[PDB]
Amino acid sequence: YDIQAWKKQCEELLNLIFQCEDSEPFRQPVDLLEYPDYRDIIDTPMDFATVRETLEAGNYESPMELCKDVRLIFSNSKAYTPSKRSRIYSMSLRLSAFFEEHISSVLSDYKSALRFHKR
Ligand SMILES: CNc1ccccc1S(C)(=O)=O
Repeated sequence: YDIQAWKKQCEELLNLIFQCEDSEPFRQPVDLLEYPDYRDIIDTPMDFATVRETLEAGNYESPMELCKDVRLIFSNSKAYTPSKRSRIYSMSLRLSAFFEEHISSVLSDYKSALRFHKR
């Protein structure tokens, strides 16, 4: 019932994601010189360094907010891809499956801890 435990759990999951070769295209903001039309397609850029820095700054109040930003990395990739079999899109699908498999318990434990706090 530790209400604060999600933060270190999210730090550890971000570390695993940065160790994954599939996270390479998503570790830093998309290069606007290489993809000059990116901001025409994508309203809210997001990347894993921005997520990690937001967490370390103490600017997430809950793991749901961190989830929303990570899911935005994956939806931006889906929105930009010219095809459903593109290399970078396919890397984002595998990384998304890995992230969802691991964030499930972090979200459940946090929500359970908050319910216990208000019992
Ligand atoms: C070729 N680049 C690509 C393809 C599909 C999805 C995302 C990207 S991006 C601009 O985020 O690197």
